[PDB]
Amino acid sequence: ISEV
Amino acid sequence: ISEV
Amino acid sequence: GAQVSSQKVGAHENSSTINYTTINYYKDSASNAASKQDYSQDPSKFTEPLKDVLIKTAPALN
Amino acid sequence: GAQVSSQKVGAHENSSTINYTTINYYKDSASNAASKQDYSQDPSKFTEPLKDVLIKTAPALN
Amino acid sequence: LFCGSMMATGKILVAYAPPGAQPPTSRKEAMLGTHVIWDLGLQSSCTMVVPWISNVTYRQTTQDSFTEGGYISMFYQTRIVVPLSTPKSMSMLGFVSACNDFSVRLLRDTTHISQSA
Amino acid sequence: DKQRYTSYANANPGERGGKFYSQFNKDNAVTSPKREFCPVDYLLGCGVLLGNAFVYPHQIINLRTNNSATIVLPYVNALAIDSMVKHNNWGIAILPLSPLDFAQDSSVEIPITVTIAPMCSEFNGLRNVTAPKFQ
Amino acid sequence: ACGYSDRVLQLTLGNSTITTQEAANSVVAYGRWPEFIRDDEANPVDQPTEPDVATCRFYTLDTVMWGKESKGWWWKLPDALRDMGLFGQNMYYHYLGRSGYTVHVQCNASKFHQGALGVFAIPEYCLAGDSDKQRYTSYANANPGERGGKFYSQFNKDNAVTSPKREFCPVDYLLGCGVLLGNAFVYPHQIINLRTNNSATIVLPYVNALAIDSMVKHNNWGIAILPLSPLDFAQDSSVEIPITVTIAPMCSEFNGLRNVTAPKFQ
Amino acid sequence: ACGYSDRVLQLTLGNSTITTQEAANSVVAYGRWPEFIRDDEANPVDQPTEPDVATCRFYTLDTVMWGKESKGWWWKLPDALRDMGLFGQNMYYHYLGRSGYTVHVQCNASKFHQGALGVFAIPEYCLAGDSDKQRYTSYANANPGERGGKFYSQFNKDNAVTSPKREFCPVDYLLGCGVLLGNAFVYPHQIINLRTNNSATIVLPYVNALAIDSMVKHNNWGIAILPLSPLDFAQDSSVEIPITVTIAPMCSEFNGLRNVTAPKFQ
Amino acid sequence: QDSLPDTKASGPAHSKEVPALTAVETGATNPLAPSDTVQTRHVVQRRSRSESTIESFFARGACVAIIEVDNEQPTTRAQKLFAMWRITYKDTVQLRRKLEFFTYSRFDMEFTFVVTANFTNANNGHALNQVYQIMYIPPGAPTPKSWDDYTWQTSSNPSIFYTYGAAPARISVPYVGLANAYSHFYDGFAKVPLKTDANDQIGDSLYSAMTVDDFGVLAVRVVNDHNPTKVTSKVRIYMKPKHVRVWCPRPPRAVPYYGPGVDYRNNLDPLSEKGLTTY
Amino acid sequence: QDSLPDTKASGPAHSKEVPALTAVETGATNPLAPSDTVQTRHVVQRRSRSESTIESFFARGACVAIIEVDNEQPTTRAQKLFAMWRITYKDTVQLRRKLEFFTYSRFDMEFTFVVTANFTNANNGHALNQVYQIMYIPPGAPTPKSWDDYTWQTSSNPSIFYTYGAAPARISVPYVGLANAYSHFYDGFAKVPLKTDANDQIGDSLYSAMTVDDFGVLAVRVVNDHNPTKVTSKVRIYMKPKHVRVWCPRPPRAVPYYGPGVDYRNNLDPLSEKGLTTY
Ligand SMILES: CCOC(=O)c1ccc(OCCC2CCN(c3ccc(C)nn3)CC2)cc1
Ligand SMILES: CCOC(=O)c1ccc(OCCC2CCN(c3ccc(C)nn3)CC2)cc1
Ligand SMILES: *C(=O)CCCCCCCCCCCCC
Ligand SMILES: *C(=O)CCCCCCCCCCCCC
Repeated sequence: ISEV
Repeated sequence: ISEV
Repeated sequence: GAQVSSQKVGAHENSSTINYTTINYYKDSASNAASKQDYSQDPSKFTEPLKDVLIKTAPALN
Repeated sequence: GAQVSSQKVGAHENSSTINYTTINYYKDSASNAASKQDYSQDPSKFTEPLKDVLIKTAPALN
Repeated sequence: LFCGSMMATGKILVAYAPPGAQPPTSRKEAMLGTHVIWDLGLQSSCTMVVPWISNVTYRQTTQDSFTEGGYISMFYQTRIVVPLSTPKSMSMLGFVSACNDFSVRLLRDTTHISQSA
Repeated sequence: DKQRYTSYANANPGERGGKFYSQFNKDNAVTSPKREFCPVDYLLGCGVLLGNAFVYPHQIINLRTNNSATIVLPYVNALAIDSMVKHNNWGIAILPLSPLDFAQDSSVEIPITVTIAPMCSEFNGLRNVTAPKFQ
Repeated sequence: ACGYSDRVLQLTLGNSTITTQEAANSVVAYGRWPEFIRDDEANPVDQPTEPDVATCRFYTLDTVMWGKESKGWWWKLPDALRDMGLFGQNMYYHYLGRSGYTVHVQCNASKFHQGALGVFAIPEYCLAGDSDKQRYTSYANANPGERGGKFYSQFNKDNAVTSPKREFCPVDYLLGCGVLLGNAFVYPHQIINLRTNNSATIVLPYVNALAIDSMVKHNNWGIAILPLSPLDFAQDSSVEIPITVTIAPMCSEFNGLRNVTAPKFQ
Repeated sequence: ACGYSDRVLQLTLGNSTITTQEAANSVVAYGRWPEFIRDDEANPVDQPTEPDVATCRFYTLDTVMWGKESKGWWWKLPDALRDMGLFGQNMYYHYLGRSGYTVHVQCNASKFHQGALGVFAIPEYCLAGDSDKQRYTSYANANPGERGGKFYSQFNKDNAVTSPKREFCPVDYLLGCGVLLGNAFVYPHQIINLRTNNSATIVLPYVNALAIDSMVKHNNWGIAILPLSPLDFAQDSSVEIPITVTIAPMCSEFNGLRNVTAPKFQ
Repeated sequence: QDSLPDTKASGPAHSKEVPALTAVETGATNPLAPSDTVQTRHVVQRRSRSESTIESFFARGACVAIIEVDNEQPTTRAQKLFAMWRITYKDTVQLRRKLEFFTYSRFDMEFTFVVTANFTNANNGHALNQVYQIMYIPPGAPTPKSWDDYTWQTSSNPSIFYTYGAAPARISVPYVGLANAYSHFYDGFAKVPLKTDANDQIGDSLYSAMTVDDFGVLAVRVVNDHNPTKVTSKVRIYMKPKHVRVWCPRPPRAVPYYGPGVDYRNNLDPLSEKGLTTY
Repeated sequence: QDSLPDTKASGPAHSKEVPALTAVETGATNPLAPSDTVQTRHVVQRRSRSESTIESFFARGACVAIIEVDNEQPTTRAQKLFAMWRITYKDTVQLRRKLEFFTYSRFDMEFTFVVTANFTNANNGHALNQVYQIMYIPPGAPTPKSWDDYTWQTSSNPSIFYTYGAAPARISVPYVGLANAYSHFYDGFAKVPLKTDANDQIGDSLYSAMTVDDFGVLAVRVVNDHNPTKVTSKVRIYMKPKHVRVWCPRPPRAVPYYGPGVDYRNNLDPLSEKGLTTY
C-alpha cells in the first residue's frame, strides 16, 4: 500500500 | 503481491 | 498497490482522522480519476512582475 | 497474487510515481489482458543482414 | 544509387530546404539549405539525411501547411561525363528510410485499402 | 460578417503598427472586402473588457509620474520554437486610459516613441530567404 | 593485413568451389546461419538422414539470358533443385526434409555496360494466377523446377474458361503477388549493379512455421530476380548477357523414409 | 585500418557536406588553419558578431565551362561571396570583418579525357589594367563578385581615351600581374590533373597586415585558375567540361555595426 | 493544512511608513491587508481556497455537442443514417469561456455520452433496442460515405458500442497535442503568401487557425438495421478536462462569441447604466 | 525508460571518413544520423515508440464478420433460422492487411459479439426478448441441419448464450495452430499429383490452401421459438489478437484483394500522377  |  | 489518504472532514458526526482508499485499475494514467490534492503558489509573477520588488511600507517611487 | 506497476504519466495534475494494480482471475493465460510493457530490438537482422558488418565511416566496398 | 556504367562520372547536388520560403527552382537557391554534394565513383551510392527541423513536436501524416516538412531537390553540380562507345544516359535509383530518432503515434485506419458491398 | 477572415498582409503592419477605434464599424462591401481588423478600444479589440487587461504584463505612463515604461519579455509559446514569419508571440497595445490634456489648448500633441530590442535570439532551419507578399 | 577484401570471396562446399573477384560482401538472411533441428525443437521421432557433402554442394542451374526486353525471372526452393543429384533423390525418397541454402547469382559484363539486377530471397513466395478463378494455379505450373518462371509487365488474364491454362501471371511492379516491388527490400536481398559487382551471395536458413515439412508439397523460399534498371550497352539496341544461378543445400536433413515419390509434371 | 584514403574526403561545414571520391590530399595555405582574433592581437574594442553555422557554410558559385580555347578564370575574396546569404549581409552591415575560407574546386571528366588545371590561392592579388593610365581600374570593374573574371593570351590595350573602359587586362603567362606564371607555385596551390583527380581543396587563413580590415574596400585572397595543360578529348575539337567553385567562410567575425553599405556596381 | 493567512492584532500608528500610498504605474499591485490601514484583532483563519484550484474549477462534465442520428429505411435522398462531428469545445459557449481564462492548457480529457431516443411517427409498429457505434476518425483516416460501408469495420480507429438504456458511455483521452500545450489562442497563420506565388490564393489562410482538421471527427451510427417505423436519436457529448494545468491568464469574454476566433459582431454593450453617486 | 537515442552536438568536418557514401548493392541500409552529414546540437530525446509495438499495433477489436440470423415461423423453404460462418479474418480487408505485414504470427484471440435486431414487417403484434446461441463447431464435429436439432445439445462444443440488450458477449481463444506459428501465407499445396494416379483430379488441390475446414465454424441461432411477427438479427463479430508475436516482414497489399490467396484482378494502378520536378 502507500499511505500519505 | 508482486511489485515491478 | 492501494493508495490511502486523509479526508478533510467538514461536518463531523457524533462519534479524529478519517481516511479514503484509491486503486488505479488502468495502465494509462489518462484513465485515472483526479487526485484533487492541489498545491498552490504566489500571485507574485502576476501581482508584482518587478525587477526591483519593493517593500509595501517604503515609497513606491523613490 | 496482485501485480503492481508504474504508470508512465503523461499530463500531470497539480498535486512523482503513480502505480496501477492488476489481478488475473482465470487459470488459462489466453484469458488474460495484454501487459503492454513491451521490450524492443535492433533493426540489424533486417537493416544489415551482412556477413562482414562494416563501420558507417569506412568505404562500403573495399 | 547511380546505375550507370563504370566509365561514367559526375557530381550532383542533393538538397533539403526547411519550410517557409519559395520551393527551390534553381541550384543557386537550393545551395543555401541543407545539402550533400555527391561525387560518382567506386562508392556507387550517396545518403542525404533530412534532419528533424520543425516547430511542432510531432508533424501530421496528412497534408497541412501548419505541420509541413519542407522541400527536397536535386541538381547537377557539374554534369554526367561519359567517354565514346559508352551509353550517354543512365538510371538513378532512390531509396528512403527513417533514422533511429523516428517515432509515430495515434494509431488509425489507412486510406490505402478498402472494400465494396 | 466573415469569421477569421483578416488577411496576413493586414494582420501584420510591421513597424507602422495599427490603431484602435472607438466603435465597431463593420466593413460592409461583400464584393471587394477590405479583410482588415476592427479593434474596438474598450473591448481590447478582442471581445473582452479593457479594464481587465491588467492581468497582462503592463506599466502605466502617467505623465505626472513618469516619461516611460520598460517591460522585459521572455519568449512565450506552446512550443520551444516556431515560425516567426507565420506567427506573432507577443502583441503591444497602447491605449490612453486617461486623455491627453494641456493648459487649455484643445489641439495638444505629444510624440510616443517605441524602442524594442531582441533578446536571446536563436535561429534554426537555414535555407533561402523568405520574401512575403505585403501587397 | 596481407591485402584481403570485401569483394573477393571463396565459397567452398563439398567438392565445389566458387571464386569471385568482384562481389558486394554477402547477406546472411535475417542474421541466421543455417542449422540442424535441435532435440528440443524436434518433432518426427525417427532417426534422420544427413547426407552431408553428397547433397550439400553447388548445383548450377540452366543459364538464362538477360536482354533489353527482359522482365524478370523467378525460382522456388526446394523446387529448383528437385532433380539435382543425390539431393533430389533424398527429397523424393523421404516424406520430410529440411534445408538451408547458399544462393550465388552470377552476372558479368564490362566497365562500358550498364544495368542493375535486384536479387530477392522471399519466405513463402505466393504468386498470383491466370484467371477469375481464385487459388487455381496447378501444382505442375506452380513448380517449374530448374527452368524457373518469368515475370510479365502487365496482367493479361487467361480468358478461355473451357480449357484453362491454370498458370501464374506474375506482374513485375506488383512483385507478382499484389504488393509493390519497391518494398521488396524488406526481404533478404542484394543488388547486382553492373558498375559495382559481378554477383550476389545470399545465405538462407530454413524458414517455416514448422521445424520440418514436406519439401514435395511446399516451397520455403522463392528467388526473384527483377531488373531494377535495364540492360544497356554502347548503342547496340539488342545487347544480351548471361545470368547464371548456382545454389547449394545446407544442413539438409531427412525424415520418414519410404518408397520414391514420382510426381506428375505433365 | 578499415580502408581509408588520401583521395576520399568529406568536408562538413554547417548544413553543408561535400564528398569527393578522387581528391589529391588537401592544402592548408602556409600551414595555418583559420582562427579567431586573439585578445592580444585585437584592435577594434567593440564586441564582435560571430554568426557561426549561418555564415560559415558552403556557397556554390555559378559554374564556368572549360573548353579548348579557355584561357583562365579569376575571383577575389571576400568579393566572390558579397551576395552569399547571411555572409553578404554581415559583410555589408559592418565596417570591419575577417574571414578564413575552405576553397573547393570541382572538375570531372573521364579516363579518356585530358588536361591540367592550375588552382592558385594568392595573398593581395593585384591585377594589371587597360590603359596607359596607371592604377586606374575602377572599383566596379575590380570586383566582378560571383561572376569572376577571365585571363587573356596577350595585352590588348584599351585604346579609347575619351570614354575609357577602366578594366583589368590579365595576361595569362604574366599571371595578369607582371611576373611569370611558372613561379605562381610559390603561392598555395593544387593541380587538377584530369588523369589523377576531380578536385582541389585549399584551406585559407585570413592573411593581412592588420588583424581585421574593411572587406568592402579590400580583397585578401585571389583565386586564379589557369589551364597549365589544355583540355583534350578523343579527337572532338570542341570539347567542353564544367568547372564548379564552392567556397565556405571560416571563423568569420565582424566589428563596427551600423546601417547597410549599398555599393554602386553600375 | 490549506487554510488562509491569519489576521494579525494590529494597533495605532504614527510613523514614516506609508503603505496606503503607492504607484500603480510601476505595473504592480499593492500587497496590502486590513492591518496596514486599520486597527485589527487576531483572527485564526480556517477558510481555504480548495474549490478554486484549476482542477476543481474545471472538474465538471460540460455539454459540448448534440449529435442527431436516425434509424430509418435507407431511402434515396439526404438523410441522417449516420452523422459526423468535428471534435471541439467551441460549438457551445460555457466551457469555452472557462478554458479561455487562460492562453495555454495541458490536460487529459474525459468524454461521457448521454444517448436518448424517440418515435417520430404516431405509429408503424415499434422497434427493438438500438445499439450505437461512435467511431473516432483521426485526421488522415477514411471518412464514411455510407452508414454501413467498410470504414465502420474500424480495425484501428477507436470505436464505442453503446446499448440504449445502459449507463452513459465513458472514455478517457490523453494529452494529444502536437505541441507542449494546447493553444486556446493562436496569433498567426498556417500559410504565408510569398511574392513569387502564382495566384494570391496559394498562400491564403484563415487567421488564427492552425491545422485544417485539428483533432478529427466522431462518426455516429445506429448499428441496427432499420425498423418499419422510424427512430430519431440524440447523442449528447459531455466533456471534462482532468489532470489540468494552465498558463498565461486572459480576460473573460465580455461580448457574445461570433464563431471560432475572437470576432465580435453584436451586443457590444455589456455594462448596465448606473449613476456615479448612486449605491 | 523507453525513449529514443539523444542527438549529439556534432561539429565541422575535414576527414577521410566518408559516411555519406555507401553501396546499397551489399543488401544493407546506411546506419546514418543528422550528426554524420550536418552540424547538430545536443537534443535530449523524450519521444518513445510505445504505440508502434507489435501488441499496440494490433490491440484493437476489428470487425471480421456479420452473421445474419432470423427468428420466424419455420416454413417449408430456404430460410435463415440458423446460420454458419467459417471462422476467418479474410472476409474483411482491414485487419487482414495489418496481419499480412508479416509471414508468421502467434497469438491468443479475443472475440467480442455485438448483437443487433429489428422488426421486418410493419405489424403482426411484437416479440419478447431473444436469447442467441453461438456454438463453435470444430472440424469433425456434426454440423446442424435444423435450427433445433440434436447438435445444439452442445455437450462438448463451446457455446455462448447471449441475451439481447446485455453487454456484448466476449471470450478468449488460445493459440490453436497445428504448427509452431499461424502461416499468413503458404507457398504450397495440401496434395501432390503422382504419375501413378488414376484420374488427374485425385491429387488436385487449391494453391496456397492448407486444411479444408482450417479452424471450423460458428453456428448461430435464436433459441426462442418463433413469434407471430418476424425478427431479423445481426451478430457482428469483432476480432482482437492479444499476447502477439510476429515473424518475417512482408510488403503491404497495394492492390484490392481478390479472394483468400494473393490473386489480383483489377485496379492494378495504385499510384497517382505527379510530375518529376513538381513539389
Ligand atoms: C486548439 C483548441 O482545442 C483544444 O484545445 C481542444 C479541443 C479538443 C480536445 O479533445 C482532444 C481531441 C480528441 C482526440 C480523441 N477523441 C476521441 C477518441 C476516441 C473516442 C471513442 N472518442 N473521442 C476525441 C477528442 C482537446 C483540446
Ligand atoms: C491460416 C490463417 O488464419 C489465421 O491465422 C487465423 C484465423 C482465425 C483464428 O482464430 C482461431 C480459430 C478459432 C478457434 C475457436 N473459436 C471459437 C471458440 C469458441 C467460441 C464460442 N467461439 N469461437 C473461433 C476461432 C486464428 C488464426
Ligand atoms: C495493491 O493494489 C495490492 C493490493 C490489492 C488488493 C486487492 C485489490 C482487488 C482489486 C484489484 C483490482 C485490479 C484492477 C485491474
Ligand atoms: C493475490 O492476489 C492475493 C491478494 C488477493 C486480494 C483480494 C482479491 C479479491 C479478488 C479475488 C479475485 C478472485 C478471482 C477468481
